[PDB]
Amino acid sequence: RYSKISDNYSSLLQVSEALGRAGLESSNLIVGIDFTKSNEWTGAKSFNRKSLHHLSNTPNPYEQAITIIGRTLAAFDEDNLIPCYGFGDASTHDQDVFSFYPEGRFCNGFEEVLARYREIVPQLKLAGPTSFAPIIEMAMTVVEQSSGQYHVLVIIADGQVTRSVDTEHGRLSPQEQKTVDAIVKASTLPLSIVLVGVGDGPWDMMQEFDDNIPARAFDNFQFVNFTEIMSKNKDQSRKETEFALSALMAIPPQYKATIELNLLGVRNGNIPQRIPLPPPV
Ligand SMILES: [Mg+2]
Ligand code: NA
Repeated sequence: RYSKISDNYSSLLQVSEALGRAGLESSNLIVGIDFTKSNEWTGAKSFNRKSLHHLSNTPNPYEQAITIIGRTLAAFDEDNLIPCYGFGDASTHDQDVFSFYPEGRFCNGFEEVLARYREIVPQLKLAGPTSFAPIIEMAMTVVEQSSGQYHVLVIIADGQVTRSVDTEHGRLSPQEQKTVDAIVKASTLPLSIVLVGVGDGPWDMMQEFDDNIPARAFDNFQFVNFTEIMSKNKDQSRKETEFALSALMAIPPQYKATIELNLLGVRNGNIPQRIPLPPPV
């Protein structure tokens, strides 16, 4: 499906213009980066046995994903300010996020996101386990504080939410329970959630994850497998557009939904204010 579309897009500019014609207007970007220790070994097949956070003169999957999503959504960003958070390191585990800059200062453009990412990475202690509840809750807080302006949260992660040891008897882990609850609660806000999977995974349980999310007023969640798309044997510029479209083509209908539901521009009033920890640097 997305492959059939992207075959006719030669640049990210074309993808951006398409999102514009599909109804996307002023749109804000929030980025959450997975800093769990698993990043050390999930690059086995996908990244030459290097850490997914390994820095060099070639961008790692995080930098690549940021660049592609950043370039595509930049035209819709009126203030060009991108709240950025890390999670899954030793300072946050599955309980918190930390802001890329002290006092929660937003990054100025995706270029600064990239630069500041490279500054922070070598000073982190990677940990775990994996939950997306703190980063989704942080996004909720930002949306509410902005008085209900539309946001797209892009989570870039190298694993699914941590499962229960007793998952085979139908039990959810706290990480799963709180993450699913956050996804549902987020649908009461003008917020779209995109989970970008990098590394080896496994990612084969995501469609079933998606299928089991409880009923929401609109479908506010998308998973996209960066690795699978960028591993294809086809043109590089064409892999980029396919990724951008796969990650973002559902955003304009979601945006339209936040308008039809009258979520846009209003404060919900039931959003706990999550505080981001300082960057542990
Ligand atoms: Mg991980
Ligand atoms: Na913005």
